[PDB]
Amino acid sequence: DINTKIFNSVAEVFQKAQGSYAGHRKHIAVLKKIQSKAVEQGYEDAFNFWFDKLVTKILPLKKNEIIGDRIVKLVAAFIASLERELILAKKQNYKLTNDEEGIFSRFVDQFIRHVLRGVESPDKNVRFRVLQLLAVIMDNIGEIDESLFNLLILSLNKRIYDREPTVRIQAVFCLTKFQDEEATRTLVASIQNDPSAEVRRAAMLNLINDNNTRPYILERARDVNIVNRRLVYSRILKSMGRKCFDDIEPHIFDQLIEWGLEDRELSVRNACKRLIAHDWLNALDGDLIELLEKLDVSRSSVCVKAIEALFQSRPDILSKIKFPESIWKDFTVEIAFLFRAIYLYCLDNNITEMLEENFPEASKLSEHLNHYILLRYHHFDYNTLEFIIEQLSIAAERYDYSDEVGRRSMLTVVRNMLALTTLSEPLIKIGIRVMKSLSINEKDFVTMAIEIINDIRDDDIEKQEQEEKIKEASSATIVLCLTRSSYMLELVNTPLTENILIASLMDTLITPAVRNTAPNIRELGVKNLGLCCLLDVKLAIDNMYILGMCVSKGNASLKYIALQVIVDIFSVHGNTVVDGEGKVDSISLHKIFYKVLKNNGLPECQVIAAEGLCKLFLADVFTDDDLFETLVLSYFSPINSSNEALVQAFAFCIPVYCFSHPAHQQRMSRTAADILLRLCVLWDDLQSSVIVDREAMLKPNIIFQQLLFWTDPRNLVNQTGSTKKDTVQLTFLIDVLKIYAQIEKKEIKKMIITNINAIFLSSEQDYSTLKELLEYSDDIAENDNLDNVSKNALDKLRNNLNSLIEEINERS
Amino acid sequence: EKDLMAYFDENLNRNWRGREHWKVLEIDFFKTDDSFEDKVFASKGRTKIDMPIKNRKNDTHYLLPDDFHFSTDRITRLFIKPGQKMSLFS
DNA sequence: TTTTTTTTTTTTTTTTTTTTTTT
DNA sequence: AAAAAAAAAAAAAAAAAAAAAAA
Repeated sequence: DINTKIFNSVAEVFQKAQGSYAGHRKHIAVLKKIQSKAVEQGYEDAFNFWFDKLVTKILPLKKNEIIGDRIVKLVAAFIASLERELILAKKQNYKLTNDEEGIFSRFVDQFIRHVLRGVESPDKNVRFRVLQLLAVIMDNIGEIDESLFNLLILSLNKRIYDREPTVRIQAVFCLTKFQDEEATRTLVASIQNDPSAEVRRAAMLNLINDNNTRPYILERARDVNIVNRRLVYSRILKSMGRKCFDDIEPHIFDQLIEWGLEDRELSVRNACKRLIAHDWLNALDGDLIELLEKLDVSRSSVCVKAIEALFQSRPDILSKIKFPESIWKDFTVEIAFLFRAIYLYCLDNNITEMLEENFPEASKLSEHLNHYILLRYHHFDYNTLEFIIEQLSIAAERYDYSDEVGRRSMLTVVRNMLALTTLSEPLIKIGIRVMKSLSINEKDFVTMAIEIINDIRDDDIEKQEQEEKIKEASSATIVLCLTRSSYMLELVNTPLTENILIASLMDTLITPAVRNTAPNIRELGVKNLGLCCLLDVKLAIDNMYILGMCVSKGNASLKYIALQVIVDIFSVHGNTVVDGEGKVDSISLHKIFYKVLKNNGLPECQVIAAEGLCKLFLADVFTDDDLFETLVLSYFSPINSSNEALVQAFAFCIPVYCFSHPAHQQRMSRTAADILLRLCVLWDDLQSSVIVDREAMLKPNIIFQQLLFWTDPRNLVNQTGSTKKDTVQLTFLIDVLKIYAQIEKKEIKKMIITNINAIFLSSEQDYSTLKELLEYSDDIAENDNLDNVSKNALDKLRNNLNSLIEEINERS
Repeated sequence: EKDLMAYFDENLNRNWRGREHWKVLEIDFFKTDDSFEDKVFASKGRTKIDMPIKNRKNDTHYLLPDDFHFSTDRITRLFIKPGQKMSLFS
C-alpha cells in the first residue's frame, strides 16, 4: 500500500512541475524528502521503478514541445541538487552522513541503464529525448563504473552516424563531455565529413582549443554555410581574444583577415568589422599603434581595408590623433601607414577641420621625403625606409598643391628621386603617379619623363665611351628605360600624332627592343608596343602579324602579354584593324584563339583568352556563332574542370551576355541544341571509359536545364512589353526534338524528355511554331518506344499544347 | 549603364561558383498502460535508423573554393591599362 | 513490404533582440 | 538588482508531395 502512496506523491509532483518553471525548488525538496523516507523505511527499488515509469511518458513527445522540455530540466535540477549536497559535504571538513553516496550511485546507474533501453527505437522522438536526457545529465554524474562507461561510449559511437540530424547534434552534445587534453577523433571527423550544417556547427562550437585541434576549428571559415562562416568570427575569435596574436600563425591570421574582409555576404563582413574595430581594440588599452603592430602592415595589403573599417565604427578616436613636429625624422612603418590612411580617409570625405589642423604643408612634406630618400639612396633597415618613402609618396600623390613654392619643391624632389638607377619598381610607379599629379597639362609630364629616360641613356653611353679609352647601351639600362616608359605610357590619353617624342622613342627604344633575343626585354618591348598601339590606329594595324606569331610561337609570359595586347587593341579600336587592304584577316586570329583555348598546358592563357573573348562578345565586336559554341563547349568540358578561374569567369560572363540583349539570346538559342548534341557524346565516352573522374562532367539533365535557363525570355533585364510574344525557347525545343533521333542510349533520351515541361507557354505566342511543336511531339510519342515517366511528360506537354491551340483558335 | 551593372552584380552575387550551383497539451501521469512501453521500447526491425555508408565521408570537406571575384568592374576595365573603361552593356 | 531517385512545390526552424518574471 | 523564461522579427536554407522502378 506504501507503493501506491509513493506513486501518487511522485505523480502529483510531476503534474505540478510540468506546468510552469515557477516553483521548481519546492518540488525538488519534496522529491528529496520522499526519497529519504523511502530509503529509510526500506523501499527504494519501488521509488526508482516508479520514477522510471513516470519519466518514460515524455519520450514519444516531439522536439517542439514544452511539457517534455520541463521534465528533463526538472530531472537535471534534481540530479544537480542531489550531487551538490555530497560535493559540499566533501568540501567543508569531513562530515559522516547516513549513507548517501551509494544511494546516489545506484540511482544514477539504474536511471542510465533504464533510459538506454530506447537508444535504438524506431521512433526518432524517443531517441532524441533519450539523447537529450543523457546530455543534460552528463554535466552532473560524478564517477561511474567501467561497464556503464563502455556501454555509453559504444552507444554514442553507434549513434554518431544517425539518420536524423537532430539526434546527431544531441550525440555530439553528449560526446563533448568525455574529452581530455577517442572522443576528439570522433568530433574532428564530424566537423569535416558530416553532411548537416548544424552538426558541424555544434562540433565546432563544442570542441577544445588545442594546438592539435585549432586548425580544424579555424578551417570552418570557408564553410558553405553563412552561419558557420559568421560564428568563427563572432564567437571563436571573440572568446580567444588576445590569444589570437600568440597562438594563431601569422599566415593563417592574414588569410583569415582576407577571408573576413572580402566575403560575398554582408553578415560575415559586419562580424569581421565588429571583431576588428571593437573587440580587438578594447582588448588592449584603446591605443592604435599596438593594433597596427599586431598586424603585419608591411609585407601585406589588408590593413588598408581594416583601419578604414575602424574609421567607420568609432570616429571619436579619429579626433585624438596628431603628428607633432617632435615625431619626425624617426618614423616606423606603423606611423607612416597611419599617416597615409588618415590623409586618404580625410580626403575621401569632407572632414576639413582635421585637414587644416593636422596635416602639414607641401614644402615641409617634400623635405621630410627628401630626408628619407637621402638616408636610403645616398647614405634603419632598407625595407623600412622603402616602405616609409612609399607611404609618404602615396600620401603626397593626392596632396593639395595650391601653392607654387611647395609644388616646385615636390617636383624637384621627384626629379631627383626618379633620376636614380637603384630605385625599385613600386617606388618608380608611385613617383610617376606623383609626377603626373605635379603637372599642368599632358604636354609636360611626358616631356619630363622622356627627358629623364634620354638622360639615363646618354649617361650610360657617355660612361661607356669614356671607359672605352682606358653606340649601344647595356641590357640593364634598356630594362630600366622600358620599365620607366611603361608607367609613363599608362597615363597618356591623346593621339600619337600630337606627341613626337613618343614617336621618336618608338623607333629609338621600343622597336629595336621588340626583336631582342632576351626574353624580358622582348616582353617589355611587346608591352610598350601595345601601350602605344592603344593610342594610334595605324601603328595598331601595322603591328598584328608579329603579335600573332608571338602568341603562336613564344614562352608563357610572351603569349600572356601578347594576348592581353590583342584583347586591349580589339577593345579600344575594333574591327578596323582587320579586314582590309594590307590588313590581317580574321580567320587567322580566330584560329589562334581556338588553339589557345584548346591548349590545357597553359591555364592562365585559357583564362585570359576566355575573359577577352567574353569582353569582345559583350560589345559589338566579334559576332560569330562557332566561336560562341566553342566557348560554351569549353565551359561545359570535362577537361577544363580543373581550372577554377575559367569556370568562375564563364559562369559570370555567359548569363549577363544572354540577358543583356534579345539578339544575344537568339544567338545562344541558335547553337544550344548543337552544343547539347556534342555534349551528350562526351558523357557516353566518359561513362564507358576503362582506364578516371566520371563525376567531373555535369549530367546531361543539368546541362539541359541550364541551357533552358539561358533561353528564357522572362530573364531579360529590359522587358519592353513584346517579350511575351517572342518565340526564342520554342525553336530550341524544336531543334532538340529534331536531334532526339540521333541519341543512342536510352537513359540520355529519358533525362532529355523528362526536362521538357519547363518552357514558357503563353497565348501571345505564335501559332505555326506551336503547331509544328505539336506535330513533332505527336511523332515522338507515336513512332517511338518510351518508358512511363517520359511518356507521361510528353502527354502532359501535348495536352498543354492542345489546350493553348484550342484557346487561340477561338478568336476572330 | 550603371543601373544594369549594379543589377547584374546584385542578382548574380550568390551564383559565382557555377557548375551545379547555378540555381538562384497535457499528459496525465496517473493513467497506467501496458502497450506504451512496448511501443516505445522495441526493436528497429526493418526501418533503418542509420545513414548510408556512401553519405558518411566527402573529399571536398564542405568547403568553399578559391574566390576570384568576377564583377562588372573587373570586366569593364582593360588589361594593360586599368584606367580606361570600355563601353559595354550599352 | 521499405527504399530510392527525379521533378516540382511550399514552408519550417534558428538566432538575435527585447519584455516579463522570480528571487 | 541579477539571472531565467517567453515572445516577435530577420535571416537563411532545409524540407516535402507524387510517381515509377528496385531490393
